[PDB]
Amino acid sequence: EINKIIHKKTFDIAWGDMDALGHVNNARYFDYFQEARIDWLRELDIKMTGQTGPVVIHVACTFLKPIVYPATVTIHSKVNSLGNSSMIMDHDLYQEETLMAQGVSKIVWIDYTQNKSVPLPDIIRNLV
Amino acid sequence: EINKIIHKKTFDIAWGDMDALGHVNNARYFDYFQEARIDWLRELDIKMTGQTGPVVIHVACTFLKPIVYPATVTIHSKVNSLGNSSMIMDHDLYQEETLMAQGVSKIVWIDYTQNKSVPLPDIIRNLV
Amino acid sequence: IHKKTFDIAWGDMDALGHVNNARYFDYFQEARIDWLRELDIKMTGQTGPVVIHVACTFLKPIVYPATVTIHSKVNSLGNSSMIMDHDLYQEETLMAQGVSKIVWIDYTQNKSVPLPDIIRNLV
Amino acid sequence: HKKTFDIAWGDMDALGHVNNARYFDYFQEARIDWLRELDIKMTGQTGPVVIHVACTFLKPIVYPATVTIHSKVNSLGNSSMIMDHDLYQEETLMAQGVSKIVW
Ligand SMILES: CC(C)(COP(=O)(O)OP(=O)(O)OC[C@H]1O[C@@H](n2cnc3c(N)ncnc32)[C@H](O)[C@@H]1OP(=O)(O)O)[C@@H](O)C(=O)NCCC(=O)NCCS
Ligand SMILES: CC(C)(COP(=O)(O)OP(=O)(O)OC[C@H]1O[C@@H](n2cnc3c(N)ncnc32)[C@H](O)[C@@H]1OP(=O)(O)O)[C@@H](O)C(=O)NCCC(=O)NCCS
Repeated sequence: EINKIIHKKTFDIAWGDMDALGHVNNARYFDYFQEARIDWLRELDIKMTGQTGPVVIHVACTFLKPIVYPATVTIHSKVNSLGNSSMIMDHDLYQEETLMAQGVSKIVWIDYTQNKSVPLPDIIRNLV
Repeated sequence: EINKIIHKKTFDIAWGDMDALGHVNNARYFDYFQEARIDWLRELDIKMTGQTGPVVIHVACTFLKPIVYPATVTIHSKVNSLGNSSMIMDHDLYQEETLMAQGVSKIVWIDYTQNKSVPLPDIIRNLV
Repeated sequence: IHKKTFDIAWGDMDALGHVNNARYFDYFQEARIDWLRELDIKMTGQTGPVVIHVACTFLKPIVYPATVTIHSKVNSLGNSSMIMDHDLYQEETLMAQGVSKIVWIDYTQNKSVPLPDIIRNLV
Repeated sequence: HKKTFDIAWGDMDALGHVNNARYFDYFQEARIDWLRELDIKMTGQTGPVVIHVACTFLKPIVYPATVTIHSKVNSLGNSSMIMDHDLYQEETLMAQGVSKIVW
């Protein structure tokens, strides 16, 4: 239902993603989480194009082990907390078996033009 | 001394920082916080080069109002709670009088080569 | 005839301790977009510029910290096209030289339009 | 060398296409990968340094897109070399990068 792994994306880190001390910069993690989230929403008939859509209100990451080039990583994604307009999404970042990072993003649905929160769509509601 | 404003960075957003939705992409915020912080460490005569240095162990941001090109934004940074190896830095990012975001970063001091926790610099200790 | 000065971000560097080369194109792009915005040419509108060619010469590597200056000029005016130069100096040293050929087209219509006269005034 | 990959949505700028610098990121990554295959790493004291780089934009790339980069050594100087990265979407050539590299 809700807190199950609903999306798994595997990909490779670019060497230029690393900063001057030789590991992937922290913002790139949020880029990764971004692509995984967007891909899953793509799976769910939810688009960035429409008049109304999701916006990140909060996002966070816990770094347990550093990632160095080259590395093949897997992201396991689950959605946990649904408000009326808000939702929480979790991203687990693995290198091989080893778990490298923890992402948590609070996303809100809004009318982009009117920058006001709008309630959450039914298709995610169906994950109960 | 501690939760006092210890760094203030004012700058203009780059157009290329915006995503396909016509406002600044979320990771770019973490770039901003990262550079403000690094400038402050520079202010404490701390540079990223030495045998010992800061490592982000946690980072988070709350986005209150969207940012569009062009915009002049200010980051106000304070250090709030100090451990032996860890510290937290808070960032308020305003466009003019309005608050766009609030960032929280937990940083740990380590020996980079050995990947081990190391105590906080004394120059950081002076803010108590 | 235009100079944008700024400070290098530490995160612009790659794992080899120098500003990444693509980041230069980000810099030049920002200088160009800035200068066009100053002349009230905006990225928002239905019609706008599209870069068809861009190039950079790397003379000296840039390391954090560095305060750099970009000097942007349009050297050659076509009818629909233009050539713009962005030279990146760190104080007395010239660090990089970028050259971009730019044409104006309609994003919606995917079609050519002649040059504005105000750009002709950058001569 | 042939590197195929997929475009990230965040690679796009506010105009709905891949930002121009990211192409140089792509080319650079293809180069580094080929070097990795030939057991050449930037870690060592000796390595290639790009002195010139250029790109011609022929057709815009929109998300999603599966792109193939074909990279070859074009011209060998004594210290210099020219390297080409042609970026194709399927059969269509989308961009062409040319970089002059020395050691
Ligand atoms: C969304 C936004 C307009 C506020 O909308 P709103 O109409 O005022 O309604 P809310 O503030 O209550 O936001 C909705 C949810 O965000 C949550 N939220 C609000 N403040 C929060 C905070 N400081 N931290 C974490 N979550 C928060 C609320 O719990 C709320 O949950 P709900 O669905 O149960 O009501 C504002 O956050 C915003 O400007 N977002 C833009 C997003 C952005 O800047 N970048 C995203 C990438 S484009
Ligand atoms: C930072 C790091 C080396 C510490 O490793 P560790 O096994 O957690 O060692 P410790 O548990 O002793 O951590 C020590 C400090 O970090 C804190 N900490 C440890 N584990 C934590 C966790 N899971 N979550 C949040 N904080 C944690 C501790 O409170 C402690 O702070 P203190 O000195 O004030 O008491 C490790 O977490 C790591 O590899 N992080 C990613 C490295 C990196 O590249 N960061 C850059 C961002 S990309």
